[PDB]
Amino acid sequence: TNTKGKRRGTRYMFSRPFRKHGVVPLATYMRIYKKGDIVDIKGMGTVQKGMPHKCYHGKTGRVYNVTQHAVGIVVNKQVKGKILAKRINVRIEHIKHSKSRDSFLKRVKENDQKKKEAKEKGTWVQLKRQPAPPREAHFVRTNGKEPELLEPIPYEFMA
Amino acid sequence: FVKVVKNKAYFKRYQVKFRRRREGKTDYYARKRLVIQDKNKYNTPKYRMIVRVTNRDIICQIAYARIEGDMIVCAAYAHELPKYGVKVGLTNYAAAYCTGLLLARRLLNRFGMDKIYEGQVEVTGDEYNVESIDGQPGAFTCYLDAGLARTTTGNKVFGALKGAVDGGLSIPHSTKRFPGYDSESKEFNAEVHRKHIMGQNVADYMRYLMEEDEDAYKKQFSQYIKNNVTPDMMEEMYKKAHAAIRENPVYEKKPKREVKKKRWNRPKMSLAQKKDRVAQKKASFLRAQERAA
RNA sequence: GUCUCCGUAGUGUAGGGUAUCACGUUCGCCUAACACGCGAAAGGUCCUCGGUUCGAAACCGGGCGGAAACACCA
RNA sequence: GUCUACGGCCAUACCACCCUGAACGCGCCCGAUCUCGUCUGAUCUCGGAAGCUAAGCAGGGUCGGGCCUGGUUAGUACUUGGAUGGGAGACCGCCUGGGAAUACCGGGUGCUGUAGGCUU
RNA sequence: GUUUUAAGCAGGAGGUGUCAGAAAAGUUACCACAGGGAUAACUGGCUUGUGGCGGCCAAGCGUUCAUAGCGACGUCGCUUUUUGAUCCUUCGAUGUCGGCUCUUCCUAUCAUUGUGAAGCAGAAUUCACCAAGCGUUGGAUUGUUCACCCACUAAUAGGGA
RNA sequence: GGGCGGUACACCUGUCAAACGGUAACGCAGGUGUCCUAAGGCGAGCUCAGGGAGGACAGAAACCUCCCGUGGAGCAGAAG
RNA sequence: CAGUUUUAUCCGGUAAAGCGAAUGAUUAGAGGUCUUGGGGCCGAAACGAUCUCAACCUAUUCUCAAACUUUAAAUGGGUAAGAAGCCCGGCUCGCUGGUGUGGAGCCGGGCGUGGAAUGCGAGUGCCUAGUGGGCCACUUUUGGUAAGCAGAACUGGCGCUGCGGGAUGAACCGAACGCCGGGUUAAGGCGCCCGAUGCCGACGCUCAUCAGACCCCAGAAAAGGUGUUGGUUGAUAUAGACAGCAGGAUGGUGGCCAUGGAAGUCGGAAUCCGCUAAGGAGUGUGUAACAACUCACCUGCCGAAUCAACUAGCCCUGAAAA
RNA sequence: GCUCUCCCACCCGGGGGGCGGGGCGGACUGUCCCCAGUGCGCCCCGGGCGGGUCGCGCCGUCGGGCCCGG
Ligand SMILES: CN(CC[C@H](N)CC(=O)N[C@H]1C=C[C@H](n2ccc(N)nc2=O)O[C@@H]1C(=O)O)C(=N)N
Ligand SMILES: [Mg+2]
Ligand SMILES: [Mg+2]
Ligand SMILES: [Mg+2]
Ligand SMILES: [Mg+2]
Ligand SMILES: [Mg+2]
Ligand SMILES: [Mg+2]
Ligand SMILES: [Mg+2]
Ligand SMILES: [Mg+2]
Ligand SMILES: [Mg+2]
Ligand SMILES: [Mg+2]
Ligand SMILES: [Mg+2]
Ligand SMILES: [Mg+2]
Ligand SMILES: [Mg+2]
Ligand SMILES: [Mg+2]
Ligand SMILES: [Mg+2]
Ligand SMILES: [Mg+2]
Ligand SMILES: [Mg+2]
Ligand SMILES: [Mg+2]
Ligand SMILES: [Mg+2]
Ligand SMILES: [Mg+2]
Ligand SMILES: [Mg+2]
Ligand SMILES: [Mg+2]
Repeated sequence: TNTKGKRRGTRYMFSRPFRKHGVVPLATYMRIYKKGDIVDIKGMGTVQKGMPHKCYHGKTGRVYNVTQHAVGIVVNKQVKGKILAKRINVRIEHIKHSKSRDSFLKRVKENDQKKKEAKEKGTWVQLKRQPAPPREAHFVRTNGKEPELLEPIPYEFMA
Repeated sequence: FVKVVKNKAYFKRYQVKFRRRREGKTDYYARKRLVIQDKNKYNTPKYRMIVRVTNRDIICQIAYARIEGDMIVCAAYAHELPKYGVKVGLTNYAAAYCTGLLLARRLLNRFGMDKIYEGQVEVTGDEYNVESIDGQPGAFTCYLDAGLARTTTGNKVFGALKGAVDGGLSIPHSTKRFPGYDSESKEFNAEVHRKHIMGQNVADYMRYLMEEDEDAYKKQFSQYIKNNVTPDMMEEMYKKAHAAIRENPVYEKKPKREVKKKRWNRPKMSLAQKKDRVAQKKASFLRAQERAA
């Protein structure tokens, strides 16, 4: 019968990385966070005010609220079978952006660039991502010499 | 015979501090309060007002902050005074108030709020917290950022404060550390401050140094007397700072004659020369070794 | 069945900066000699090794020895 | 090339010993009437400017430590799945696919996304 | 209808430690009912630390000489005649300690039969092999299994069902 | 098995936990039923343990002074 | 929409590893000045000199870690994969503001190649029975000497369920059921019981006075063997070698000092080279001693071997019940 | 485009070297330097490597174009 504390089993988790102790650098704060952006959550042991509970360290959600020093956020969780949609209020230190949406926002623009162009040309340019196909037949030139014969080594006791 | 404490196992477990703290010019615990904007403001910048004291110079700059390093809008040096006619005692309290005025109406002459929002023309010494004007574009504010100078009671920084305020900037302050504050009964005079502004405490040396002795009047007044400045010329300039020479606030940065682009710093000794030095030293040590003995 | 003390001159035995009594026993003191009584001897791995210590036998265990204990309810 | 305020994890930027430093600059330096403070005008605060290159300064140096990246160690150690595969058991081989880390040997030693004054 | 009191609504406090919160000391060998093999006391099962038995290695003892007989510090196994551990089956009942009487069985052999080695001259004695057909007693004290002692003898070996 | 003996009967800290989270036994090593007008709330100013070299009585260890000094000290209690 | 995969992205401190890196544990030497002592030691003193044992500093070395860590895998955990998006005008605001700044909310218009792979009809809303005594295996794992013992995590089964195989069997291996004809297979098996080799089956090891014979499984070892079959490393091969029907071993001396008597036949530092195919002051018998003998090492006659070591495979001893 | 080795020369065919050789500026360190080693900038020449692309002719298909076309 283990305990039900706030910070059970977080010896290594809220700890600072090696040789990165000390002062929180000042480009963590003055970044801007709108509503609708997608955010991952990483804990931190310096500023004890406004920590998340230990079961959110790694999850990723979106914003619904902005406060004076915090943003509200909507995440998902799995409790004994079902999935709950719960919302918290997290200070800024414990929070980063997620770059997962960005290669999509670079491919919406690239596709609409590849569509506005060459539609008036009557061209049919491929739009779907297609998985890595099986590779093509190709020649191999051995100019001159022969392949190098291998030999399995005879055993000797190394130790 | 004691243990060397700067071992390999001292340099492995040694996280360095920040560069501006190693070069000790700054404070990050005093910045973090001053510089951040509240997140419900959404890219509304937070103006701060830098004041720097150097042993021969005064600097007064204005800057907000970004992620690319905090960015200047309007600078005001204290050696652009001898344009106007103050050549000596370049760093006293008087030029600390004259620079903050040159900054103030420089910025108002870069935004277009000159005739509106004058500020104080006379020099009195009392509180002139400038209130905003209805209908017109609102006032301008900027918070102070002194830094590493103990703001006790009587600092030259506050003279630049009173100058930019009376120029028209709206800076929050309270008259508790100004020259003229009674630390036993808590009242405040104006004329003691105006006796400290125009240069009368600087002047009184035209007695305590002009009578009691005459040898030290030339040991430490050797540039007033060279520029022919008497101790009664403590005089107004501010109509010259006011009128029209902020149409060159920047002095019109001067053009640049083409430089020869010559170098004054010996370049880095390369690899294929550091691999060659120790072959010289090993052959010289063996030809000065086997010959001798 | 195994847990609780404690081991120290020859005898037995008092107690973080020295190894102490009482008796055992050699020489010397009063006396008329005698007894009683008195004063100076020898005597020490304070159980055998390692650490705390500036200095530990008295602090710490691991260990070997002895004695005094305990095992209940078909 | 320098001064002011910075950015990024803040070391490619640190530490130790050497050396050259033009002009503008930064600084040690000259001092104690001015309600700035101390047991102490050294530190802090102010008023200054005769005089000069040690300075967290600036730049280069060390068959340097340190750090930052690359090979070796190694398809080794480990490992998701499977077998009426061995073996008395301990544990080890195979198919299937994933796959590290030191020692050791090499190269690098501040970019400045930065705004204002400035080797100009 | 008026004044006293009480009842009202809101916020703190007066505590329940078996801590989501009853107000509570014993025994029955005179004993009774409802049930349980979910849960003990016997046997039997799987296990073998403890008990019992047997190996390897070879520093020494053995007047001398490692191994005729013995074996230190170390190490590999079997046996269920000791005690423990566990709780699978039976509590709408499997009659629970010893002894008397009575058949059979195993061998890890005390004696007898046939044979080897000795620090075996003979006489005595210790050591091992094939081997369980045949034997292994009479008595005092104790409820005794166990013990202890007096005699005889070829020998007074050890156990299970 | 019951009993005598204990609290795993409400809480927290490391471990078992098999690299998110969750997770048992009479499994381990440990603690609590409090304390404080400051040991709470702001601001200025300083930097610790240990170590060296010295200095009258001063010794292993009193105080002073200089240098090195990434936490080796401290933060009321258990441990991170 | 998914108990799944790909392409982008962040998260984690386990197995491994590492002390020449911190926190703790630990072995042995090497250079130094003493950094200090207990004793030698010369000393009226010393870090003078000291043997040092010893701790002290520096470079090195042997092993370790659930409540220690620089690094750091495998599986694994969330998000995103376009119309609920993009892009253009404009409006309101009493919050925010130097500047219609900064945001948010609103009226409008324009843009579909449906923007990874594979498979499938989905969505919500009521009332409610039975149950809350659980068990086994593969791996992973804590206490315990161990248990067909006790206690947890991932998936799967018996319970709820039969069928062919394992002689027999609640869980193992195949496989999941309407009543029936024909065919073929799975795990398994084919001398007879008992359906199937009544093959001209193929290549080899093995003899037991206790042979031996198929997952869970009903039993057994360390050590041994000139029993045999393979193998491995160097040292003797037409270098008559590797066994023996074989021709013989001491004129100095009869060693030195030696035993009473010993010449090798007894004791001792020793142990040689001198016609020497041959030294040994004898491997040895003998004799009171020698005398007389043979031999270590060497000299004659014929047509292919030795020393250890893997227990390397099977076989045996090791190996005692009612 | 970058520039290692067959080999090239200083030196004893090889190591060392290689991208070499020529002219000019400035910098460089141990040695007395000569040295030679390097080395940046500027210019010229030689040398092979490496494919892209533009192109060529020739060989190579019981080839391809309703099995081109007369
Ligand atoms: C209590 N008694 C004993 C008689 C009882 N009525 C019946 C009886 O036999 N009781 C006893 C039987 C079993 C019980 N017992 C004993 C040992 C044990 N390990 N577990 C038990 O439960 O102990 C009881 C005990 O005597 O006290 C008397 N008044 N004498
Ligand atoms: Mg620069
Ligand atoms: Mg010039
Ligand atoms: Mg280095
Ligand atoms: Mg009675
Ligand atoms: Mg009775
Ligand atoms: Mg039972
Ligand atoms: Mg039994
Ligand atoms: Mg035993
Ligand atoms: Mg003997
Ligand atoms: Mg019955
Ligand atoms: Mg009956
Ligand atoms: Mg027998
Ligand atoms: Mg997990
Ligand atoms: Mg406190
Ligand atoms: Mg470990
Ligand atoms: Mg059970
Ligand atoms: Mg179980
Ligand atoms: Mg089934
Ligand atoms: Mg079912
Ligand atoms: Mg069977
Ligand atoms: Mg299977
Ligand atoms: Mg059959």
